[PDB]
Amino acid sequence: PQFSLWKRPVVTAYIEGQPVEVLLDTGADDSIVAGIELGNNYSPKIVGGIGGFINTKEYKNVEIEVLNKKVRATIMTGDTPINIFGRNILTALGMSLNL
Amino acid sequence: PQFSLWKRPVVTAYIEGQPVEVLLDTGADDSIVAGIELGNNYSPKIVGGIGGFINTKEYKNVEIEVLNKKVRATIMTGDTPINIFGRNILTALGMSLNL
Ligand SMILES: Cc1cccc(C)c1OCC(=O)N[C@@H](Cc1ccccc1)[C@H](O)CN1CC[C@@H](S(=O)(=O)c2ccncc2)C[C@H]1C(=O)NC(C)(C)C
Repeated sequence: PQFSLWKRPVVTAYIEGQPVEVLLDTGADDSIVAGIELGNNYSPKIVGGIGGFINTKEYKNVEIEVLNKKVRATIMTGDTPINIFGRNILTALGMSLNL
Repeated sequence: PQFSLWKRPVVTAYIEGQPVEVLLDTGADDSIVAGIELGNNYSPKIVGGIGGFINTKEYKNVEIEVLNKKVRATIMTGDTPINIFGRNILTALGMSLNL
């Protein structure tokens, strides 16, 4: 798969079996999804971006299926305008930015 | 050029002759740079990120030298922790995400 960047590179991922549309983001170090409930075993974290920080709940070894791949990775949940898959998952999937 | 995403994909660009370190960001729709004076010709824009909103100055037809290409693109200027090259510039360079 190859993504031109004319439109946002957004795909469907399944997090713990629930589908979420996510943005593939080389500018995000980690990943953060909204609207999913992952349970009580998390560590509190903060994440920053343009405009300030948000509180997040960090979850480890989450089961993800994306791009016909299956990984386990850390995901944060939080009030994010769009769901972001940062370089933590992208590296696990084997994606690169090419010119 | 191919960037694995183990490290942040940060490069040196020249904006109207001035060297800046920038992040190549597929999740940013637009581009925002701090610490450079572009000129008087701007419109003030509002820009939304993870934490909240920021006021910026938009510059059109700014000349950029990056990754061996020269482009002219729109660049905003603002209170940004990291200089960002988002999709407008990525598309113009012929960059893609690949799996
Ligand atoms: C999630 C994460 C974990 C650990 C480290 C980082 C850096 C993270 O990412 C946060 C972020 O905001 N990253 C953005 C780049 C960044 C990094 C560091 C500091 C500042 C900015 C992102 O790639 C690009 N994002 C993706 C999220 C969308 S959004 O969901 O928030 C949104 C979209 C439209 N309207 C409102 C909000 C906004 C957009 C961005 O800031 N874009 C501009 C740079 C053009 C402002």
